[PDB]
Amino acid sequence: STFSKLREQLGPVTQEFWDNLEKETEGLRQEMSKDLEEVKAKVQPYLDDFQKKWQEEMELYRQKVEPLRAELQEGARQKLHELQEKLSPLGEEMRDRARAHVDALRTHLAPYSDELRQRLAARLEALKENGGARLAEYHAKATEHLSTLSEKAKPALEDLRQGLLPVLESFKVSFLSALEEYTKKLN
Amino acid sequence: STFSKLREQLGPVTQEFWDNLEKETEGLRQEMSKDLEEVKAKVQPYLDDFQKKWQEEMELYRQKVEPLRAELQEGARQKLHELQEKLSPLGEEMRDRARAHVDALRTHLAPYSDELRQRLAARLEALKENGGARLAEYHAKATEHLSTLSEKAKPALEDLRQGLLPVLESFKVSFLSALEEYTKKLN
Ligand SMILES: CCCCCCCC/C=C\CCCCCCCC(=O)OC[C@H](COP(=O)(O)OC[C@H](N)C(=O)O)OC(=O)CCCCCCC/C=C\CCCCCCCC
Ligand SMILES: CCCCCCCC/C=C\CCCCCCCC(=O)OC[C@H](COP(=O)(O)OC[C@H](N)C(=O)O)OC(=O)CCCCCCC/C=C\CCCCCCCC
Ligand SMILES: CCCCCCCC/C=C\CCCCCCCC(=O)OC[C@H](COP(=O)(O)OCC[N+](C)(C)C)OC(=O)CC
Ligand SMILES: CCCCCCCC/C=C\CCCCCCCC(=O)OC[C@H](COP(=O)(O)OCC[N+](C)(C)C)OC(=O)CC
Ligand SMILES: CCCCCCCC/C=C\CCCCCCCC(=O)OC[C@H](COP(=O)(O)OCC[N+](C)(C)C)OC(=O)CC
Ligand SMILES: CCCCCCCC/C=C\CCCCCCCC(=O)OC[C@H](COP(=O)(O)OCC[N+](C)(C)C)OC(=O)CC
Ligand SMILES: CCCCCCCC/C=C\CCCCCCCC(=O)OC[C@H](COP(=O)(O)OCC[N+](C)(C)C)OC(=O)CC
Ligand SMILES: CCCCCCCC/C=C\CCCCCCCC(=O)OC[C@H](COP(=O)(O)OCC[N+](C)(C)C)OC(=O)CC
Ligand SMILES: CCCCCCCC/C=C\CCCCCCCC(=O)OC[C@H](COP(=O)(O)OCC[N+](C)(C)C)OC(=O)CC
Ligand SMILES: CCCCCCCC/C=C\CCCCCCCC(=O)OC[C@H](COP(=O)(O)OCC[N+](C)(C)C)OC(=O)CC
Ligand SMILES: CCCCCCCC/C=C\CCCCCCCC(=O)OC[C@H](COP(=O)(O)OCC[N+](C)(C)C)OC(=O)CC
Ligand SMILES: CCCCCCCC/C=C\CCCCCCCC(=O)OC[C@H](COP(=O)(O)OCC[N+](C)(C)C)OC(=O)CC
Ligand SMILES: CCCCCCCC/C=C\CCCCCCCC(=O)OC[C@H](COP(=O)(O)OCC[N+](C)(C)C)OC(=O)CC
Ligand SMILES: CCCCCCCC/C=C\CCCCCCCC(=O)OC[C@H](COP(=O)(O)OCC[N+](C)(C)C)OC(=O)CC
Ligand SMILES: CCCCCCCC/C=C\CCCCCCCC(=O)OC[C@H](COP(=O)(O)OCC[N+](C)(C)C)OC(=O)CC
Repeated sequence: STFSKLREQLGPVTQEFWDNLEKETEGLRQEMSKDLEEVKAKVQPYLDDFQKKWQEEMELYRQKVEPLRAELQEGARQKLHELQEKLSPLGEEMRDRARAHVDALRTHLAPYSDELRQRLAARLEALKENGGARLAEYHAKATEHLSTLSEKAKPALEDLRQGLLPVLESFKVSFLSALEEYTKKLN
Repeated sequence: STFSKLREQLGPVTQEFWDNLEKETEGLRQEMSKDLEEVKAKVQPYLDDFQKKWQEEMELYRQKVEPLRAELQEGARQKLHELQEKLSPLGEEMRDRARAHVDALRTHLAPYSDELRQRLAARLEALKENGGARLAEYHAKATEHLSTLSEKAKPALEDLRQGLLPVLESFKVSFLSALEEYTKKLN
């Protein structure tokens, strides 16, 4: 705690020194910023005037392109309205024919699909009956060759625990005194 | 280990029974699948025939409108050129005016970018001459603080280590000794 008290004492001394030193440079820097600020406002009017001139030219062009925009808009509009009228009848026709085809397709496969799913249903059911027999037998044997393990694993773990306790207990006691023996040095 | 051996002993026995049983079901499932697939091969043709019908229809329809779109596209190809010719002239008019604007814009900043460099250097030179003297004091006083920083840092650590080793070395002994005992029981 010696260094802590000394460091806090030496600091304030140079603290004021560096403060005044930085303050001096700060003051000088402000002068530089002040002159620079003035220059910024000096060229401002010149940049403003030039900008106004630019705007005038751009607005003039906006007015010139206004009528042309309307004309080109009409020319483009007149193109689609002519084409759409010649493409609609063809599309309208084929759409109905396609739609009707899908419906007929579904109706055609309906009876075929119905019989297939019906025949397969019985097939799967017959197979299930046989499988269930063998399945049941396997289930009963599965549990028989399962419970036997844990039944002898649990008691063995308890016995093991009882044999480690004595050694651990004595070790814990030494750990306590050892731990606190370190705290004294740290603190 | 005997517990797990008992599990492995009757393992393959049960597996062999179930595996052979499942193999028997395989042949049954195979026969069922073959008899099902045989019928599915009859349903397919009826779908293909229907699909192939509409396919040819669409093929002919598509061919019918083939040159029809060409007539429309041809007009679009020409109308395209028309709109371009009526818009280009105006763009060119402003294009020349744009380049003329750049000429003035460049010459308007050219001299400033030079004087800006002059003022910048003058400011830096003056600042350097001023701060150059304080930079030395900043370092001089900083080093003095550094000496009072890393002085009693190392010596204190050496003393701390000496008052720990004789206690830690003895702790490892008890730890390692107990380890061997636990291993014996666990193994
Ligand atoms: C250089 C880069 C540009 C400037 C960066 C710093 C800008 C200012 C900000 C912090 C400065 C450092 C501040 C360090 C802690 C200072 C703590 C202190 O002394 O407080 C008392 C006074 C006043 O402080 P405040 O201005 O914070 O006012 C506090 C008051 N309660 C309120 O908020 O109303 O102090 C003062 O008036 C002047 C103190 C001068 C200390 C020495 C001077 C400290 C100034 C700069 C260096 C600080 C670190 C020095 C060591 C490392 C570098 C060598
Ligand atoms: C049970 C399912 C989950 C655990 C599965 C563990 C599978 C084995 C994995 C590691 C054990 C071996 C770990 C390495 C042991 C040291 C190496 C050894 O001696 O291997 C002996 C032989 C031959 O070699 P490996 O099989 O080990 O393979 C090559 C070997 N590792 C090498 O280095 O080349 O393999 C064997 O004897 C089989 C040993 C295991 C028998 C089954 C051991 C099974 C586990 C426990 C049984 C004993 C305890 C029973 C009571 C408690 C039950 C929870
Ligand atoms: C580089 C290796 C250094 C090894 C030694 C330790 C570091 C020494 C270096 C600098 C030390 C600076 C002082 C550190 C604390 C010294 C003891 C001390 O003052 O205790 C007391 C100090 C009181 O601080 P405050 O007056 O701000 O109180 C704030 C409110 N609470 C927190 C007190 C409730 O505690 C602190 O300042 C920390 C919050
Ligand atoms: C020059 C070498 C020796 C060290 C010199 C000082 C180095 C810088 C010290 C601290 C960093 C901040 C410096 C600038 C602010 C100083 C004042 C300050 O608020 O410090 C931070 C704090 C202030 O505590 P106060 O109770 O005064 O509250 C002030 C208002 N605020 C900050 C709470 C909003 O105190 C500390 O954090 C402990 C150090
Ligand atoms: C060639 C590279 C360098 C180019 C430098 C160009 C010139 C730069 C000079 C100054 C920077 C711009 C200054 C004008 C915008 C300031 C924006 C800003 O954040 O103001 C922040 C703050 C605003 O303060 P107030 O809202 O109270 O009113 C303005 C300041 N006065 C008039 C009250 C003092 O400033 C101050 O308080 C005083 C410093
Ligand atoms: C590396 C450079 C990056 C920046 C490039 C573009 C620099 C600016 C472009 C050209 C420089 C000259 C610009 C001239 C017009 C400036 C317009 C401007 O900002 O007014 C800024 C400000 C605007 O408010 P006023 O109070 O003026 O008027 C009312 C508000 N309205 C209507 C103007 C939105 O007015 C001032 O601050 C007074 C000086
Ligand atoms: C790959 C695309 C190539 C396109 C090239 C440029 C094509 C230019 C064609 C048209 C330009 C846009 C015209 C937008 C208005 C169309 C108005 C119109 O269609 O009147 C004809 C009819 C009814 O139109 P309405 O005015 O009653 O309703 C739509 C328009 N309003 C009302 C919302 C403004 O609609 C049709 O016959 C289309 C099924
Ligand atoms: C070998 C390939 C196996 C994978 C592809 C199988 C393709 C279809 C052929 C055979 C599969 C088995 C068909 C027979 C058993 C069907 C079992 C089943 O869950 O029926 C499910 C369901 C049963 O009928 P519903 O849910 O309609 O009930 C009656 C109607 N209401 C009361 C619900 C309104 O029918 C369907 O969901 C049709 C999809
Ligand atoms: C390699 C030979 C051993 C193979 C064992 C695995 C294969 C077993 C063969 C067929 C059956 C597999 C599915 C059933 C396995 C479990 C059978 C059994 O009764 O376990 C025992 C028990 C059964 O419980 P429940 O079926 O009455 O259900 C109760 C509610 N919860 C838990 C289902 C939400 O469950 C447990 O004790 C917890 C694990
Ligand atoms: C390598 C270990 C593999 C462990 C799983 C395969 C071997 C064990 C399988 C089956 C064991 C069958 C014989 C079990 C004899 C001991 C039975 C026993 O003590 O039950 C003890 C206890 C009984 O609890 P409850 O009957 O009130 O059931 C409550 C609902 N739950 C928790 C069962 C979902 O349940 C447990 O302690 C474990 C959750
Ligand atoms: C690697 C060099 C040798 C390190 C040997 C370490 C021997 C002890 C092992 C772990 C403890 C490390 C403590 C590190 C911080 C020491 C200073 C410290 O924080 O004291 C205090 C710290 C926390 O516990 P405290 O009791 O102080 O605070 C909470 C309880 N009360 C106070 C609210 C009632 O103590 C520890 O965290 C454990 C000692
Ligand atoms: C939007 C769906 C309309 C459905 C009803 C109409 C279906 C028939 C209409 C078009 C089908 C494709 C016709 C293909 C033969 C005519 C192609 C043709 O125009 O050659 C004339 C001309 C040039 O054809 P190119 O083959 O040289 O194309 C340019 C080169 N690259 C890009 C092909 C490498 O066409 C054009 O310049 C573009 C309009
Ligand atoms: C309202 C009408 C405008 C909107 C609807 C347009 C419908 C037609 C759309 C695309 C196809 C027709 C595009 C316009 C007619 C093009 C006629 C033509 O020159 O074919 C051939 C032409 C060959 O082009 P090159 O690759 O040899 O390059 C020539 C030089 N430049 C242009 C690259 C500088 O193809 C093209 O230039 C690509 C467009
Ligand atoms: C509301 C308005 C909506 C849009 C309306 C658009 C109306 C016009 C339609 C499409 C716009 C693009 C038309 C492009 C036609 C291109 C015709 C063409 O290049 O012939 C070829 C001719 C020479 O091509 P070169 O490759 O030798 O030179 C130009 C390209 N390089 C060389 C500079 C890379 O083109 C020129 O000489 C241009 C100076
Ligand atoms: C944050 C404001 C308060 C603190 C301001 C501290 C200003 C710098 C401190 C002292 C002025 C610079 C002294 C440079 C020589 C002493 C060592 C040193 O500083 O190394 C840091 C730095 C570079 O030093 P050198 O380029 O000499 O490199 C090492 C020497 N050899 C290998 C190049 C031969 O210093 C500077 O860049 C000068 C600004």
